[PDB]
Amino acid sequence: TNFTISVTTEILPVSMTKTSVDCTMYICGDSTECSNLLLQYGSFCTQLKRALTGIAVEQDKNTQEVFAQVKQIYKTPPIKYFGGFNFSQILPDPSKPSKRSPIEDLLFNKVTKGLTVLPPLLTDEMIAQYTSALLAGTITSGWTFGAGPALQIPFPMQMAYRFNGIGVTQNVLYENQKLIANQFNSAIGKIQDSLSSTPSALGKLQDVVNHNAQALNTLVKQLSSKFGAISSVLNDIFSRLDPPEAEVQIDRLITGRLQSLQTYVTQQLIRAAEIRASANLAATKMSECVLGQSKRVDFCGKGYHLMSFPQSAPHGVVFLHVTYVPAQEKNFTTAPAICHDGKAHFPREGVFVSNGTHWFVTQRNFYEPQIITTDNTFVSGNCDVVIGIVNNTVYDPLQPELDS
Amino acid sequence: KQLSSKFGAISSVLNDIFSRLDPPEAEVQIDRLITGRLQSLQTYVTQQLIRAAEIRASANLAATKMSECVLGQSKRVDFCGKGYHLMSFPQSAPHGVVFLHVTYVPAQEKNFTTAPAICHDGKAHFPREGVFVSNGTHWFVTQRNFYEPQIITTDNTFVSGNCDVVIGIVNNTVYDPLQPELDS
Amino acid sequence: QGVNCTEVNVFQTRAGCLIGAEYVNNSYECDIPIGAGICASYQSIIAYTMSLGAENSVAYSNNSIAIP
Ligand SMILES: *[C@@H]1O[C@H](CO)[C@@H](O[C@@H]2O[C@H](CO)[C@@H](O)[C@H](O)[C@H]2NC(C)=O)[C@H](O)[C@H]1NC(C)=O
Ligand SMILES: *[C@@H]1O[C@H](CO)[C@@H](O[C@@H]2O[C@H](CO)[C@@H](O)[C@H](O)[C@H]2NC(C)=O)[C@H](O)[C@H]1NC(C)=O
Ligand SMILES: *[C@@H]1O[C@H](CO)[C@@H](O[C@@H]2O[C@H](CO)[C@@H](O)[C@H](O)[C@H]2NC(C)=O)[C@H](O)[C@H]1NC(C)=O
Ligand SMILES: *[C@@H]1O[C@H](CO)[C@@H](O[C@@H]2O[C@H](CO)[C@@H](O)[C@H](O)[C@H]2NC(C)=O)[C@H](O)[C@H]1NC(C)=O
Ligand SMILES: *[C@@H]1O[C@H](CO)[C@@H](O[C@@H]2O[C@H](CO)[C@@H](O)[C@H](O)[C@H]2NC(C)=O)[C@H](O)[C@H]1NC(C)=O
Ligand SMILES: *[C@@H]1O[C@H](CO)[C@@H](O[C@@H]2O[C@H](CO)[C@@H](O)[C@H](O)[C@H]2NC(C)=O)[C@H](O)[C@H]1NC(C)=O
Ligand SMILES: *[C@@H]1O[C@H](CO)[C@@H](O)[C@H](O)[C@H]1NC(C)=O
Ligand SMILES: *[C@@H]1O[C@H](CO)[C@@H](O)[C@H](O)[C@H]1NC(C)=O
Ligand SMILES: *[C@@H]1O[C@H](CO)[C@@H](O)[C@H](O)[C@H]1NC(C)=O
Ligand SMILES: *[C@@H]1O[C@H](CO)[C@@H](O)[C@H](O)[C@H]1NC(C)=O
Ligand SMILES: *[C@@H]1O[C@H](CO)[C@@H](O)[C@H](O)[C@H]1NC(C)=O
Repeated sequence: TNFTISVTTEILPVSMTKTSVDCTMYICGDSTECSNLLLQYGSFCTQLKRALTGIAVEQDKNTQEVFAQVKQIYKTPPIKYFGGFNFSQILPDPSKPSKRSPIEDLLFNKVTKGLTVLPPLLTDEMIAQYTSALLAGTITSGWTFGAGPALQIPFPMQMAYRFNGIGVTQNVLYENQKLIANQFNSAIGKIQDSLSSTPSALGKLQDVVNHNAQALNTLVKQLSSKFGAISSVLNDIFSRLDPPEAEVQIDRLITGRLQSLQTYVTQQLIRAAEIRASANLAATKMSECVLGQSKRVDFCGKGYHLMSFPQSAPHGVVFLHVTYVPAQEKNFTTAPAICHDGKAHFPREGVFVSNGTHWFVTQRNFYEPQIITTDNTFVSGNCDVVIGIVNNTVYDPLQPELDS
Repeated sequence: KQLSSKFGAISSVLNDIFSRLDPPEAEVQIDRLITGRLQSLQTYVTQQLIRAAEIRASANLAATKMSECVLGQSKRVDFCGKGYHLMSFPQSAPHGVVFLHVTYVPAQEKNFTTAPAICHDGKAHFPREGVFVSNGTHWFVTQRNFYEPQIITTDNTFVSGNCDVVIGIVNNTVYDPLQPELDS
Repeated sequence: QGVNCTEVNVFQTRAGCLIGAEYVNNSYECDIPIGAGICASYQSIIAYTMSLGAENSVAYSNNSIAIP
């Protein structure tokens, strides 16, 4: 008999920090004899550089694909009226120098020798611009901007379209539009308070960053390993021991360093594969339930999904799924059909329910009694083949017109 | 090209090492070459497994598209084609598959005026599947994907409640086909 | 990458200073990505900010539609 508006957060990483490493610098550095001895091992350094460049350009490609789903940059209208609804939390704040919404500011504040970190091609400002354009497109065009040219549409009309797509009639929308807007605003405030109060909400990107930092720290600390030598430094071995055994010791040290580097490269490769899978999942969610209505159940949100608002996150994407949840159920008596004048009547889209003495037809998601008539029901055969039918009269809408 | 490497030895050919070096240390040199080439082979195998996993994921996605929007109709937006997907034609490719997607793209939009409902005789009329549009003088109902104006009729509209609770309604009459039928 | 050329057509970016390519205030479609939001292309070689797309502000109204 009632319903509530609930908002949930789903976090999916899309990319990590790009890493570039030089083999000859990381292994030994500024030793000419080490560089000469490293040339006889083949093209291991070239293969590692090729793999690192490939995973870097793959990261850039999926980062561009997950965000730049449209080629038109839309802007919000100056009038911030949407039939009583409030969207100040998701829309960017013009007072902020970075043109970032306070939600994005909260997410940014809540996230804290050969190897180097290459800056991403897609930085924060145009990612925020892309998210703002997507929000404008989904707030002013619905799903029309994602399927072609943008078409202007009022927000209550889009809400009615989404309700009819999910299986709810448009009667309950205009009767409780203010109630729906107030519930949505209260849910937005509650989820904002929960996000500001819970430090573990953004834990996925936190553990991704922690894993990347731990891998970098392990790669750095592996350089201080003796690996069967007298010391982890090479100049002491070069200037202390005789070259016949010093060459063997340096060979063992550099092959241990190469094995450690190969292990780090393999770990980075499998982590990049996992991040690519997560980014593919995020892109499928983007295509399904952001720029349109998704009929899937419990795919990108618990309950009857309505829409989601993508939010910019550091090295990730955060969705604000808004769902439809029924509430305040009531007990009623149902019948498979209605037998009238020896004929069986079946509902076109409703269900026959009774409160104890009268029969009515109601929707499958909301309670709305109506008189059983010929417009909403169809006749197919007599009323004895079915089991469990009851007897109830059917009112003819057209009968009183010619009765007088 | 990895076969040309020496791995710290004096030659890249094991025959030269066997015929030119004393066997007590030639065995150690051959073992070093064996373990270096084993490490190279292990690196190649790991790269092959990573590439095979990526290609397996891509082929799983391709088979999902095959099952979804080739053998039937998919309501997913921009999954296997930009816009409203209609169908796709699979074509054979060397070590791959090429999809010939066919999609529905609207064009040539026109400005029109809408109302949430129509208040007739103190009752609110809502469209069952269409939407009320106005060209300036009269109001018409049409589908959400094409411009097909029609006369307002109780057949395609349902009445539920009054118009005193809705916001932004306009006043217009609703044509009933039964009235001219009973008039004659 | 990350090395300042002041202690070695100069345009200093976040990734580093570019040598041989002049900076252009006008923005076009990106061809060769570089990083940090600035990429170069060949037209001579020039460097410019990446273009997200054509600006299109839809006129949102409380009672207006654009039916196809
Ligand atoms: C459905 O539930 C909502 C709240 O979940 C009810 O709205 C409340 O109504 C009472 C009195 O009508 C007010 O005092 C509350 O402030 C309202 N709450 C909110 C959040 O607006 C609504 O009345 C319920 N409807 C039915 C038919 O039970
Ligand atoms: C939408 O919500 C925002 C905040 O979420 C409201 O802004 C608040 O307005 C009151 C009264 O004007 C101030 O006391 C608060 O300080 C404001 N909040 C913030 C964070 O600045 C806003 O009034 C709501 N309604 C509209 C139409 O925007
Ligand atoms: C079941 O619902 C029907 C519909 O509201 C009820 O019928 C109405 O009951 C009220 C008083 O309870 C009367 O004033 C109306 O005249 C009745 N309507 C009609 C069309 O007769 C019915 O009472 C409900 N039954 C129970 C057990 O709650
Ligand atoms: C619904 O109405 C039908 C027809 O009036 C009832 O069927 C009759 O039931 C009586 C006894 O209940 C039998 O003697 C007749 O032979 C039945 N006639 C037919 C044509 O089947 C039916 O019982 C009624 N259902 C209920 C629950 O009262
Ligand atoms: C809006 O549409 C209606 C119906 O198509 C137009 O009404 C017709 O206009 C033509 C053009 O002069 C007349 O020949 C018809 O007799 C009109 N029909 C009726 C029932 O009045 C109307 O002119 C259109 N308005 C605008 C501004 O385009
Ligand atoms: C649509 O028509 C109804 C009546 O035909 C209008 O309702 C009247 O509005 C005036 C002024 O707003 C009141 O003085 C009357 O008491 C109302 N009558 C009734 C029966 O409600 C309504 O205002 C009209 N709406 C529009 C948009 O023109
Ligand atoms: C409906 O009735 C059953 C048993 O008769 C009871 O367990 C259930 O709680 C009732 N539902 C409601 C909403 O009260
Ligand atoms: C429901 O099941 C009970 C026991 O199985 C049976 O007595 C009753 O007739 C059934 N009612 C209907 C409507 O099928
Ligand atoms: C509709 O009107 C708005 C402003 O009134 C205008 O910007 C837009 O181009 C118009 N659309 C068409 C299709 O003419
Ligand atoms: C390089 O150094 C100069 C002055 O030493 C400074 O102005 C410039 O900002 C530096 N480049 C970068 C990228 O910081
Ligand atoms: C649109 O109409 C509603 C009421 O129908 C009104 O509250 C709102 O301010 C209007 N918007 C504009 C931009 O005129």
